[PDB]
Amino acid sequence: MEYRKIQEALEALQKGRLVLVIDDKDNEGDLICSAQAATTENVNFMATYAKGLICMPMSESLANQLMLSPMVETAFTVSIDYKETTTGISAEERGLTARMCVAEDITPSDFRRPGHMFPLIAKKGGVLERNGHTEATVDLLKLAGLKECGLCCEIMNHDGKMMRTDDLIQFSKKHNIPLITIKELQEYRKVYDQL
Amino acid sequence: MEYRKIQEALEALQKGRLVLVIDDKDNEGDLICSAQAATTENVNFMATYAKGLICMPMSESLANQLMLSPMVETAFTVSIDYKETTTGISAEERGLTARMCVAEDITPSDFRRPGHMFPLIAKKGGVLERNGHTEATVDLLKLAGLKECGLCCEIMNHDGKMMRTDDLIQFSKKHNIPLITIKELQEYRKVYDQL
Repeated sequence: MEYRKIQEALEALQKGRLVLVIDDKDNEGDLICSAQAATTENVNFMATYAKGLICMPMSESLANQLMLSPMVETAFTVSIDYKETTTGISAEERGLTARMCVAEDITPSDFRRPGHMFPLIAKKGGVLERNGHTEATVDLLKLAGLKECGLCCEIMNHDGKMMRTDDLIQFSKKHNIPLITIKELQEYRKVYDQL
Repeated sequence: MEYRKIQEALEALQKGRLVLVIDDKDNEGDLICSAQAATTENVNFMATYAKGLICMPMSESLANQLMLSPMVETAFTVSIDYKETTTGISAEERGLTARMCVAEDITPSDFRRPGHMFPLIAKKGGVLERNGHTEATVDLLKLAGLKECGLCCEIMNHDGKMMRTDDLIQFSKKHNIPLITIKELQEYRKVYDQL
């Protein structure tokens, strides 16, 4: 609970794996991972076991590097497919679109717009500004030391409604992904990483 | 094959059920259904067994009724969530966003933009213009007599790559959804429903 399995989200993110970020009681749980570790098998795992919309929380700075506009004049930009993908729709090609976003120097026109991966721009003060799943993704990758770009997909339960708190802890102990709630990483950034 | 289980796609669409439209050999298979019959259980079935991006092929006329703009200045408009949904993300609330698109007289500002359902505008000559899964959805609902708005979601195979032709016929005989290929409904509209 508040102390302190933040370290263990961190280390799962830096090893290329998934973290379950639970919106900290309303409530909603999202899988996340770094865009660096958006493998085919991490994207197919969202897409088979979470089943919401797979999106990509990213810093404004990366969004501006990619020249990504807000879709209209949750901070969704226009969508994107890396230009070597063909349909852009499989877990494998969504994964390569994600990983090509954190490529060391890539240019806006290596992505087609619209496409199949959905960047979401995080508020600059992260969860101490807006206590969204976009900003909890970005703030874990930034405290892991990773590029501020990730994936995040909401978990639905079996019948197509959002999976609730005990479903979620059960799923986390079943697939062995580390669990974190947004309220916890807020307390953590109040004391160890303030505004 | 070319003759003639078009009738059986039709009748599955008019009974509220799903049709598997196979891109007619390159190749890609999409579940579809009418927006009239976008129930929670039809959207969760895409979202658990097809797993691509669930989108909504629609006629330009409906898109203009909704005042939907092309997302940048596959014909994706800005996305949408019907305004009574809260997160808009569950199968149930994606389903109600879909069904509220075919409501008898609904107004653009009953949808938030951006959101979680993705209209795709069909070419006016349908698959005899552009031989997409957008235009095969629209043309089946229009030959079923239904409003020209549907859902359509690409099927991925178990490992996150697009499910190929014999996977698809196997899946169709396993869940008992009627199968149609785009080449077949082209021949059908050349002879029974030309431009």
